[PDB]
Amino acid sequence: GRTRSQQEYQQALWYSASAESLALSALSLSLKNEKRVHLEQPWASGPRFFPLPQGQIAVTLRDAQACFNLNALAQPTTASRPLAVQQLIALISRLDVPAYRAELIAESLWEFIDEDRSVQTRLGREDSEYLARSVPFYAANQPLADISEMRVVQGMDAGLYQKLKPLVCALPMTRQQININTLDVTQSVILEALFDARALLQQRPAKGWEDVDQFLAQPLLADVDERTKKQLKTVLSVDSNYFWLRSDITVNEIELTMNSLIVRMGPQHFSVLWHQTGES
Amino acid sequence: QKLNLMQQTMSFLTHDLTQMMPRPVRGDQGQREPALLAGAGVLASESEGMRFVRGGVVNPLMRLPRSNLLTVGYRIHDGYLERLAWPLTDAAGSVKPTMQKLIPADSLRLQFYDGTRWQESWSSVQAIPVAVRMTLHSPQWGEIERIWLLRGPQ
Amino acid sequence: QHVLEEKTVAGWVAENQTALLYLMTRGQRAVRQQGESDMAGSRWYWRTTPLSTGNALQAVDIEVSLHEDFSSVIQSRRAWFSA
Ligand SMILES: [Ca+2]
Ligand SMILES: [Ca+2]
Ligand SMILES: [Ca+2]
Ligand SMILES: [Cl-]
Repeated sequence: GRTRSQQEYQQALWYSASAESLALSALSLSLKNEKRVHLEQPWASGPRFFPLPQGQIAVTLRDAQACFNLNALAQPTTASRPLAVQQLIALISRLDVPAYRAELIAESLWEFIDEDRSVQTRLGREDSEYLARSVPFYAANQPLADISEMRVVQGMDAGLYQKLKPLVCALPMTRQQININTLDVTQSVILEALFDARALLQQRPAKGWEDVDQFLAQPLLADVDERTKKQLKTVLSVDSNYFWLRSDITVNEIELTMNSLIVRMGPQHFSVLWHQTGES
Repeated sequence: QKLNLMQQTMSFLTHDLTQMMPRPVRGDQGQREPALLAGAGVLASESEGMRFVRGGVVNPLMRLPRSNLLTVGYRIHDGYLERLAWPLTDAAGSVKPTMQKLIPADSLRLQFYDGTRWQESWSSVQAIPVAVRMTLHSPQWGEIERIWLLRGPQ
Repeated sequence: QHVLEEKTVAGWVAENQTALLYLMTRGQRAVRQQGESDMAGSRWYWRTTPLSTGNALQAVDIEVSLHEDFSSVIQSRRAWFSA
Protein backbone atom coordinates (compact mmCIF):
# COMPACT_ATOMS: atom_id res chain seq x y z
CA GLY A 1 0.00 0.00 0.00
CA ARG A 2 2.81 2.43 0.86
CA THR A 3 4.53 1.80 -2.52
CA ARG A 4 1.51 3.26 -4.36
CA SER A 5 1.22 6.37 -2.13
CA GLN A 6 4.96 7.09 -2.19
CA GLN A 7 4.93 6.76 -6.00
CA GLU A 8 1.84 9.04 -6.06
CA TYR A 9 3.35 11.69 -3.74
CA GLN A 10 6.55 11.53 -5.80
CA GLN A 11 4.16 12.02 -8.73
CA ALA A 12 2.57 14.91 -6.73
CA LEU A 13 6.00 16.59 -6.54
CA TRP A 14 6.51 16.00 -10.28
CA TYR A 15 3.23 17.68 -11.04
CA SER A 16 4.52 20.53 -8.87
CA ALA A 17 7.60 20.60 -11.10
CA SER A 18 5.07 20.59 -14.01
CA ALA A 19 3.11 23.43 -12.39
CA GLU A 20 6.35 25.43 -12.00
CA SER A 21 7.38 24.67 -15.61
CA LEU A 22 4.10 26.19 -16.82
CA ALA A 23 4.51 29.30 -14.60
CA LEU A 24 8.00 29.98 -15.99
CA SER A 25 6.49 29.50 -19.46
CA ALA A 26 3.64 31.96 -18.90
CA LEU A 27 5.98 34.52 -17.38
CA SER A 28 8.48 34.38 -20.25
CA LEU A 29 5.75 34.65 -22.86
CA SER A 30 3.76 37.51 -21.32
CA LEU A 31 6.85 39.56 -20.27
CA LYS A 32 9.26 38.97 -23.20
CA ASN A 33 8.97 42.43 -24.87
CA GLU A 34 7.55 44.23 -21.83
CA LYS A 35 9.46 46.82 -19.77
CA ARG A 36 6.97 46.92 -16.83
CA VAL A 37 4.94 44.57 -14.57
CA HIS A 38 1.21 45.30 -14.29
CA LEU A 39 -2.08 43.50 -13.64
CA GLU A 40 -3.45 43.56 -17.23
CA GLN A 41 -0.59 41.28 -18.34
CA PRO A 42 -1.47 37.56 -19.07
CA TRP A 43 0.51 36.15 -16.07
CA ALA A 44 -1.99 37.88 -13.73
CA SER A 45 -5.10 35.96 -15.00
CA GLY A 46 -5.91 32.97 -12.81
CA PRO A 47 -6.18 30.44 -11.55
CA ARG A 48 -5.48 28.00 -14.36
CA PHE A 49 -6.52 24.36 -14.06
CA PHE A 50 -5.05 21.32 -15.82
CA PRO A 51 -6.18 17.70 -15.54
CA LEU A 52 -3.73 14.97 -14.56
CA PRO A 53 -4.25 11.21 -14.29
CA GLN A 54 -6.04 10.71 -10.96
CA GLY A 55 -5.93 14.44 -10.18
CA GLN A 56 -5.39 18.06 -11.19
CA ILE A 57 -3.21 21.12 -10.71
CA ALA A 58 -4.38 24.70 -9.97
CA VAL A 59 -1.85 27.51 -10.44
CA THR A 60 -1.93 31.20 -9.57
CA LEU A 61 0.91 33.71 -10.04
CA ARG A 62 1.35 36.91 -7.98
CA ASP A 63 3.90 39.70 -7.99
CA ALA A 64 6.22 39.05 -5.05
CA GLN A 65 7.19 42.75 -5.09
CA ALA A 66 3.57 43.75 -4.27
CA CYS A 67 4.47 44.02 -0.54
CA PHE A 68 6.82 45.69 1.93
CA ASN A 69 10.19 43.91 1.77
CA LEU A 70 11.53 43.52 5.33
CA ASN A 71 15.00 42.81 3.96
CA ALA A 72 15.23 46.52 3.16
CA LEU A 73 16.38 46.51 6.81
CA ALA A 74 19.53 44.68 5.67
CA GLN A 75 20.50 47.75 3.59
CA PRO A 76 23.79 49.41 4.64
CA THR A 77 22.76 52.60 6.43
CA THR A 78 24.37 55.16 8.69
CA ALA A 79 21.41 56.98 10.29
CA SER A 80 20.03 56.43 13.83
CA ARG A 81 16.73 55.27 12.28
CA PRO A 82 16.73 54.39 8.53
CA LEU A 83 13.67 54.87 6.30
CA ALA A 84 12.62 51.21 6.22
CA VAL A 85 12.42 51.30 10.03
CA GLN A 86 10.32 54.51 10.02
CA GLN A 87 7.97 53.03 7.43
CA LEU A 88 7.56 49.72 9.23
CA ILE A 89 6.68 51.50 12.50
CA ALA A 90 4.08 53.52 10.58
CA LEU A 91 2.79 50.31 8.96
CA ILE A 92 2.59 48.35 12.23
CA SER A 93 0.89 51.25 14.07
CA ARG A 94 -1.95 51.02 11.57
CA LEU A 95 -2.77 47.40 12.59
CA ASP A 96 -4.18 48.40 16.03
CA VAL A 97 -0.72 48.24 17.71
CA PRO A 98 0.34 50.97 20.21
CA ALA A 99 3.25 53.27 19.24
CA TYR A 100 5.57 51.52 21.72
CA ARG A 101 5.00 47.93 20.58
CA ALA A 102 5.23 48.94 16.90
CA GLU A 103 8.66 50.44 17.68
CA LEU A 104 9.83 47.38 19.67
CA ILE A 105 9.04 45.02 16.81
CA ALA A 106 10.55 47.17 14.05
CA GLU A 107 13.71 47.84 16.03
CA SER A 108 13.90 44.15 17.02
CA LEU A 109 13.59 43.25 13.33
CA TRP A 110 16.34 45.71 12.46
CA GLU A 111 18.71 44.09 14.98
CA PHE A 112 17.70 40.55 13.97
CA ILE A 113 18.50 41.28 10.27
CA ASP A 114 21.51 43.64 10.64
CA GLU A 115 24.81 41.77 10.37
CA ASP A 116 26.46 43.17 13.50
CA ARG A 117 25.94 41.58 16.92
CA SER A 118 25.68 44.99 18.66
CA VAL A 119 22.57 46.87 19.73
CA GLN A 120 21.94 50.37 18.33
CA THR A 121 18.21 50.83 19.14
CA ARG A 122 16.33 51.85 22.30
CA LEU A 123 14.19 48.67 22.34
CA GLY A 124 15.95 46.16 20.02
CA ARG A 125 18.07 43.24 21.24
CA GLU A 126 20.71 40.92 19.74
CA ASP A 127 21.75 37.34 20.77
CA SER A 128 20.74 37.59 24.46
CA GLU A 129 17.04 37.89 23.62
CA TYR A 130 17.19 34.69 21.57
CA LEU A 131 19.52 32.58 23.71
CA ALA A 132 17.05 33.33 26.58
CA ARG A 133 14.18 31.46 24.86
CA SER A 134 12.61 28.09 25.72
CA VAL A 135 14.53 26.59 22.80
CA PRO A 136 17.57 28.91 22.63
CA PHE A 137 19.06 30.11 19.33
CA TYR A 138 21.08 32.97 17.78
CA ALA A 139 19.88 36.08 15.92
CA ALA A 140 19.98 35.49 12.15
CA ASN A 141 22.11 38.62 11.54
CA GLN A 142 21.30 38.38 7.82
CA PRO A 143 18.35 38.93 5.46
CA LEU A 144 15.32 36.76 6.31
CA ALA A 145 15.02 33.67 4.15
CA ASP A 146 11.29 33.39 4.74
CA ILE A 147 8.59 35.66 6.09
CA SER A 148 8.00 33.10 8.92
CA GLU A 149 11.36 34.08 10.48
CA MET A 150 9.67 37.33 11.59
CA ARG A 151 7.34 35.37 13.91
CA VAL A 152 10.24 35.06 16.43
CA VAL A 153 11.09 38.78 16.88
CA GLN A 154 10.45 40.76 20.06
CA GLY A 155 6.84 41.93 20.53
CA MET A 156 5.30 39.57 17.95
CA ASP A 157 2.34 37.21 18.34
CA ALA A 158 0.08 35.02 16.16
CA GLY A 159 -2.66 37.67 15.73
CA LEU A 160 -0.26 40.40 14.57
CA TYR A 161 1.81 37.93 12.53
CA GLN A 162 -1.32 37.03 10.57
CA LYS A 163 -2.30 40.70 10.21
CA LEU A 164 1.20 41.58 9.05
CA LYS A 165 1.59 38.60 6.66
CA PRO A 166 -0.46 39.91 3.67
CA LEU A 167 1.57 43.18 3.65
CA VAL A 168 5.23 42.28 4.21
CA CYS A 169 7.64 39.80 2.64
CA ALA A 170 11.22 38.55 2.69
CA LEU A 171 12.82 38.97 -0.76
CA PRO A 172 16.49 38.25 -1.57
CA MET A 173 17.19 41.97 -2.12
CA THR A 174 18.02 44.73 0.34
CA ARG A 175 16.19 47.29 -1.81
CA GLN A 176 12.67 48.42 -1.28
CA GLN A 177 11.14 48.20 -4.75
CA ILE A 178 7.39 48.06 -4.24
CA ASN A 179 5.55 47.55 -7.52
CA ILE A 180 2.72 50.10 -7.28
CA ASN A 181 1.04 48.51 -10.35
CA THR A 182 0.46 45.18 -8.60
CA LEU A 183 -0.39 46.22 -5.00
CA ASP A 184 -3.92 44.96 -4.21
CA VAL A 185 -6.46 47.53 -2.99
CA THR A 186 -6.58 45.47 0.23
CA GLN A 187 -2.86 46.19 0.81
CA SER A 188 -3.59 49.94 0.92
CA VAL A 189 -2.29 50.39 4.50
CA ILE A 190 1.19 50.02 2.99
CA LEU A 191 0.64 53.34 1.13
CA GLU A 192 -0.71 54.85 4.40
CA ALA A 193 2.59 53.83 5.98
CA LEU A 194 4.68 55.16 3.10
CA PHE A 195 2.84 58.50 3.11
CA ASP A 196 3.48 59.18 6.86
CA ALA A 197 -6.52 55.76 0.71
CA ARG A 198 -7.61 52.81 -1.31
CA ALA A 199 -8.55 55.73 -3.63
CA LEU A 200 -5.09 55.75 -5.27
CA LEU A 201 -5.15 52.04 -6.12
CA GLN A 202 -8.91 51.90 -6.79
CA GLN A 203 -8.34 54.57 -9.47
CA ARG A 204 -5.10 53.01 -10.84
CA PRO A 205 -5.13 52.89 -14.66
CA ALA A 206 -6.19 49.62 -16.32
CA LYS A 207 -2.62 48.94 -17.54
CA GLY A 208 -0.88 50.56 -14.57
CA TRP A 209 1.40 53.59 -14.41
CA GLU A 210 4.09 54.05 -17.08
CA ASP A 211 6.48 55.03 -14.32
CA VAL A 212 6.70 56.17 -10.68
CA ASP A 213 7.13 59.82 -11.66
CA GLN A 214 3.71 59.53 -13.41
CA PHE A 215 2.31 57.96 -10.26
CA LEU A 216 3.74 60.61 -7.97
CA ALA A 217 2.57 63.58 -10.11
CA GLN A 218 -1.11 62.61 -10.39
CA PRO A 219 -3.68 65.13 -9.07
CA LEU A 220 -4.35 63.07 -5.92
CA LEU A 221 -0.81 63.52 -4.62
CA ALA A 222 -0.71 67.32 -5.04
CA ASP A 223 -0.38 68.24 -1.34
CA VAL A 224 2.15 65.65 -0.25
CA ASP A 225 5.54 67.27 0.30
CA GLU A 226 8.59 66.97 -1.96
CA ARG A 227 10.78 65.14 0.54
CA THR A 228 8.20 62.40 0.98
CA LYS A 229 8.03 62.15 -2.84
CA LYS A 230 11.84 62.01 -3.22
CA GLN A 231 12.05 59.03 -0.84
CA LEU A 232 8.91 57.35 -2.11
CA LYS A 233 10.73 57.47 -5.50
CA THR A 234 13.55 55.36 -3.95
CA VAL A 235 11.15 52.70 -2.64
CA LEU A 236 8.45 52.42 -5.32
CA SER A 237 8.67 50.68 -8.71
CA VAL A 238 6.54 49.84 -11.83
CA ASP A 239 8.48 46.68 -12.52
CA SER A 240 9.32 43.44 -10.76
CA ASN A 241 11.78 40.61 -10.85
CA TYR A 242 10.13 38.33 -8.27
CA PHE A 243 6.94 36.28 -8.49
CA TRP A 244 5.08 33.88 -6.17
CA LEU A 245 3.64 30.68 -7.60
CA ARG A 246 0.88 28.90 -5.61
CA SER A 247 0.18 25.39 -6.97
CA ASP A 248 -2.55 23.17 -5.57
CA ILE A 249 -2.02 19.59 -6.60
CA THR A 250 -4.31 16.57 -6.19
CA VAL A 251 -3.46 12.92 -6.85
CA ASN A 252 -6.19 10.57 -5.71
CA GLU A 253 -6.68 11.49 -2.04
CA ILE A 254 -3.41 13.45 -1.81
CA GLU A 255 -3.71 17.24 -1.68
CA LEU A 256 -0.52 19.31 -1.78
CA THR A 257 -0.03 23.09 -1.75
CA MET A 258 3.38 24.35 -3.03
CA ASN A 259 4.64 27.93 -2.85
CA SER A 260 7.53 28.75 -5.21
CA LEU A 261 9.59 31.96 -5.42
CA ILE A 262 10.53 32.70 -9.01
CA VAL A 263 13.29 35.08 -10.08
CA ARG A 264 13.56 36.79 -13.45
CA MET A 265 17.03 35.91 -14.82
CA GLY A 266 16.79 37.34 -18.36
CA PRO A 267 14.20 38.87 -20.70
CA GLN A 268 12.87 35.40 -21.56
CA HIS A 269 14.46 33.56 -18.60
CA PHE A 270 12.80 32.88 -15.24
CA SER A 271 13.96 30.38 -12.56
CA VAL A 272 12.70 28.94 -9.27
CA LEU A 273 14.80 30.10 -6.33
CA TRP A 274 13.24 27.73 -3.78
CA HIS A 275 9.95 26.12 -2.94
CA GLN A 276 8.08 24.85 0.14
CA THR A 277 4.89 23.07 1.00
CA GLY A 278 2.45 25.83 2.13
CA GLU A 279 -0.79 26.17 4.12
CA SER A 280 -4.01 25.58 2.18
CA GLN B 1 9.68 -4.17 6.52
CA LYS B 2 13.11 -4.14 4.93
CA LEU B 3 10.91 -2.43 2.32
CA ASN B 4 9.12 -0.22 4.88
CA LEU B 5 12.42 1.07 6.25
CA MET B 6 13.65 1.85 2.73
CA GLN B 7 10.37 3.55 1.85
CA GLN B 8 10.59 5.56 5.09
CA THR B 9 14.15 6.51 4.24
CA MET B 10 13.31 7.71 0.73
CA SER B 11 10.36 9.62 2.17
CA PHE B 12 12.48 11.50 4.75
CA LEU B 13 15.04 12.31 2.09
CA THR B 14 12.50 13.55 -0.44
CA HIS B 15 10.64 15.76 2.06
CA ASP B 16 13.92 17.30 3.26
CA LEU B 17 15.90 17.81 0.10
CA THR B 18 13.08 19.14 -2.11
CA GLN B 19 12.43 22.06 0.27
CA MET B 20 16.02 23.17 0.85
CA MET B 21 16.49 26.91 1.50
CA PRO B 22 19.37 29.14 0.36
CA ARG B 23 19.88 30.23 3.95
CA PRO B 24 23.35 30.44 5.63
CA VAL B 25 23.32 29.47 9.31
CA ARG B 26 25.01 30.14 12.61
CA GLY B 27 26.68 27.09 14.20
CA ASP B 28 26.84 25.62 17.71
CA GLN B 29 28.62 28.74 19.02
CA GLY B 30 27.19 31.34 16.59
CA GLN B 31 29.93 30.99 13.95
CA ARG B 32 28.93 31.70 10.33
CA GLU B 33 28.41 28.49 8.33
CA PRO B 34 27.25 27.76 4.73
CA ALA B 35 23.65 27.14 3.63
CA LEU B 36 24.57 23.58 2.50
CA LEU B 37 27.49 21.96 4.29
CA ALA B 38 28.38 18.66 2.54
CA GLY B 39 31.38 16.40 2.24
CA ALA B 40 33.62 13.87 3.94
CA GLY B 41 33.15 13.85 7.69
CA VAL B 42 30.33 16.43 7.75
CA LEU B 43 28.41 15.90 11.11
CA ALA B 44 31.11 13.38 12.03
CA SER B 45 29.89 11.06 9.26
CA GLU B 46 31.99 7.87 8.68
CA SER B 47 31.55 8.70 5.01
CA GLU B 48 30.09 11.89 3.46
CA GLY B 49 27.59 13.99 5.39
CA MET B 50 25.29 16.89 4.73
CA ARG B 51 23.59 19.62 6.70
CA PHE B 52 21.12 22.13 5.44
CA VAL B 53 18.01 24.23 6.12
CA ARG B 54 14.55 23.26 4.78
CA GLY B 55 11.12 24.80 4.94
CA GLY B 56 7.64 23.37 4.68
CA VAL B 57 6.76 23.23 8.36
CA VAL B 58 3.02 23.89 8.35
CA ASN B 59 1.86 25.59 11.53
CA PRO B 60 -1.00 27.83 10.45
CA LEU B 61 -1.89 29.13 13.92
CA MET B 62 1.75 30.12 14.49
CA ARG B 63 1.21 29.72 18.21
CA LEU B 64 4.80 29.55 19.51
CA PRO B 65 7.56 32.01 18.52
CA ARG B 66 8.91 29.73 15.77
CA SER B 67 9.54 29.93 12.02
CA ASN B 68 8.59 27.29 9.46
CA LEU B 69 12.23 26.25 8.82
CA LEU B 70 14.27 23.43 10.31
CA THR B 71 17.88 22.34 10.16
CA VAL B 72 18.46 18.73 9.15
CA GLY B 73 21.36 16.46 8.30
CA TYR B 74 22.34 12.98 7.13
CA ARG B 75 25.43 10.97 7.91
CA ILE B 76 26.73 7.39 8.18
CA HIS B 77 27.13 6.38 11.86
CA ASP B 78 27.58 2.86 13.30
CA GLY B 79 26.84 1.27 9.90
CA TYR B 80 23.52 3.14 9.43
CA LEU B 81 22.24 6.03 7.48
CA GLU B 82 21.07 8.42 10.19
CA ARG B 83 18.90 11.53 10.08
CA LEU B 84 19.55 14.40 12.44
CA ALA B 85 16.91 17.06 13.00
CA TRP B 86 17.09 20.31 14.99
CA PRO B 87 13.68 21.83 15.82
CA LEU B 88 14.71 25.30 14.55
CA THR B 89 17.55 27.17 12.81
CA ASP B 90 20.70 28.77 14.33
CA ALA B 91 20.15 26.68 17.45
CA ALA B 92 22.24 27.06 20.60
CA GLY B 93 24.80 24.25 21.20
CA SER B 94 22.64 23.29 24.21
CA VAL B 95 20.02 22.23 21.59
CA LYS B 96 20.55 18.57 20.66
CA PRO B 97 19.28 16.97 17.44
CA THR B 98 16.91 14.04 17.25
CA MET B 99 18.52 10.98 15.75
CA GLN B 100 16.74 8.58 13.45
CA LYS B 101 18.49 5.37 12.53
CA LEU B 102 17.45 4.64 8.94
CA ILE B 103 18.73 1.85 6.63
CA PRO B 104 21.94 -0.06 7.20
CA ALA B 105 24.44 1.73 4.95
CA ASP B 106 28.24 2.03 4.81
CA SER B 107 29.20 4.75 2.31
CA LEU B 108 27.40 7.90 1.30
CA ARG B 109 28.75 9.77 -1.74
CA LEU B 110 27.34 13.12 -2.98
CA GLN B 111 27.44 15.04 -6.23
CA PHE B 112 25.92 18.51 -6.88
CA TYR B 113 24.50 19.99 -10.07
CA ASP B 114 25.10 23.73 -10.30
CA GLY B 115 22.76 24.44 -13.25
CA THR B 116 25.37 23.50 -15.85
CA ARG B 117 27.54 20.58 -14.64
CA TRP B 118 27.77 17.93 -11.95
CA GLN B 119 30.43 18.67 -9.36
CA GLU B 120 31.83 16.51 -6.58
CA SER B 121 32.12 19.18 -3.86
CA TRP B 122 29.91 22.09 -2.75
CA SER B 123 31.57 25.24 -1.41
CA SER B 124 29.17 28.18 -1.79
CA VAL B 125 28.21 30.11 1.31
CA GLN B 126 24.73 31.28 0.20
CA ALA B 127 23.82 29.32 -2.93
CA ILE B 128 22.32 25.84 -3.03
CA PRO B 129 22.42 23.31 -5.86
CA VAL B 130 19.80 22.74 -8.48
CA ALA B 131 20.08 18.94 -7.97
CA VAL B 132 21.80 16.40 -5.72
CA ARG B 133 22.95 12.89 -6.63
CA MET B 134 23.32 10.54 -3.69
CA THR B 135 24.95 7.15 -3.83
CA LEU B 136 25.11 4.74 -0.98
CA HIS B 137 25.93 1.10 -0.45
CA SER B 138 23.35 -0.91 1.50
CA PRO B 139 23.99 -4.45 2.75
CA GLN B 140 20.27 -5.22 2.21
CA TRP B 141 20.01 -3.87 -1.38
CA GLY B 142 23.52 -3.13 -2.76
CA GLU B 143 24.37 0.16 -4.46
CA ILE B 144 21.55 2.68 -4.67
CA GLU B 145 21.75 5.97 -6.58
CA ARG B 146 19.10 8.71 -6.31
CA ILE B 147 18.80 12.12 -8.01
CA TRP B 148 16.69 14.85 -6.43
CA LEU B 149 15.80 18.28 -7.78
CA LEU B 150 16.13 20.77 -4.95
CA ARG B 151 13.95 23.61 -6.29
CA GLY B 152 12.16 22.57 -9.44
CA PRO B 153 12.92 23.61 -13.02
CA GLN B 154 15.30 26.46 -13.86
CA GLN C 1 6.91 -8.58 -1.59
CA HIS C 2 9.31 -9.40 -4.41
CA VAL C 3 7.08 -7.49 -6.83
CA LEU C 4 6.74 -4.58 -4.41
CA GLU C 5 10.55 -4.56 -4.14
CA GLU C 6 10.87 -4.74 -7.92
CA LYS C 7 8.44 -1.83 -8.51
CA THR C 8 10.14 0.15 -5.74
CA VAL C 9 13.60 -0.20 -7.32
CA ALA C 10 12.23 0.37 -10.87
CA GLY C 11 10.45 3.37 -9.38
CA TRP C 12 13.83 4.86 -8.33
CA VAL C 13 15.13 4.62 -11.89
CA ALA C 14 11.95 6.32 -13.17
CA GLU C 15 12.31 9.13 -10.61
CA ASN C 16 15.98 9.55 -11.39
CA GLN C 17 15.32 9.84 -15.10
CA THR C 18 12.43 12.28 -14.57
CA ALA C 19 14.68 14.58 -12.50
CA LEU C 20 17.29 14.48 -15.32
CA LEU C 21 14.66 15.54 -17.87
CA TYR C 22 14.22 18.77 -15.88
CA LEU C 23 17.95 19.46 -16.23
CA MET C 24 17.90 19.05 -20.05
CA THR C 25 16.84 21.52 -22.71
CA ARG C 26 13.49 21.67 -24.53
CA GLY C 27 14.92 20.18 -27.74
CA GLN C 28 16.45 17.22 -25.88
CA ARG C 29 13.15 16.45 -24.19
CA ALA C 30 11.48 16.53 -27.62
CA VAL C 31 13.37 13.43 -28.80
CA ARG C 32 13.21 9.88 -27.52
CA GLN C 33 16.00 8.91 -25.14
CA GLN C 34 16.84 5.54 -23.69
CA GLY C 35 19.49 3.84 -21.66
CA GLU C 36 20.49 1.48 -18.92
CA SER C 37 20.84 1.97 -15.16
CA ASP C 38 22.34 -0.62 -12.79
CA MET C 39 20.56 -0.43 -9.50
CA ALA C 40 20.43 -2.59 -6.42
CA GLY C 41 22.31 -5.35 -8.31
CA SER C 42 19.93 -5.51 -11.31
CA ARG C 43 19.90 -3.81 -14.68
CA TRP C 44 17.01 -1.54 -15.60
CA TYR C 45 16.31 -0.16 -19.05
CA TRP C 46 14.62 3.22 -19.33
CA ARG C 47 13.28 5.34 -22.14
CA THR C 48 11.56 8.71 -22.43
CA THR C 49 8.94 9.25 -25.15
CA PRO C 50 7.39 12.68 -25.96
CA LEU C 51 3.58 12.95 -26.15
CA SER C 52 1.69 15.85 -27.72
CA THR C 53 0.16 18.27 -25.24
CA GLY C 54 -2.71 20.73 -25.52
CA ASN C 55 -0.89 23.83 -24.30
CA ALA C 56 1.83 25.52 -26.38
CA LEU C 57 4.18 23.02 -22.46
CA GLN C 58 5.89 19.68 -23.33
CA ALA C 59 4.98 16.22 -22.02
CA VAL C 60 7.06 13.01 -21.80
CA ASP C 61 6.39 9.42 -20.64
CA ILE C 62 9.20 7.69 -18.70
CA GLU C 63 9.25 3.90 -18.87
CA VAL C 64 11.30 1.38 -16.95
CA SER C 65 11.59 -2.31 -17.84
CA LEU C 66 13.80 -5.25 -16.90
CA HIS C 67 13.87 -6.00 -20.68
CA GLU C 68 16.18 -4.39 -23.23
CA ASP C 69 13.30 -4.41 -25.78
CA PHE C 70 10.96 -2.76 -23.21
CA SER C 71 8.35 -5.46 -23.14
CA SER C 72 6.60 -5.55 -19.75
CA VAL C 73 6.98 -2.04 -18.35
CA ILE C 74 7.42 -2.22 -14.55
CA GLN C 75 7.01 1.53 -13.97
CA SER C 76 5.71 4.38 -16.16
CA ARG C 77 5.74 8.09 -15.29
CA ARG C 78 4.36 11.16 -17.06
CA ALA C 79 5.84 14.65 -16.68
CA TRP C 80 5.20 18.13 -18.10
CA PHE C 81 7.84 20.74 -19.06
CA SER C 82 7.85 24.30 -20.57
CA ALA C 83 7.97 24.81 -24.37
CA1 LIG D 1 22.59 45.62 15.37
CA1 LIG E 1 22.22 41.98 14.36
CA1 LIG F 1 24.24 2.20 -10.19
CL1 LIG G 1 18.79 5.61 -12.57
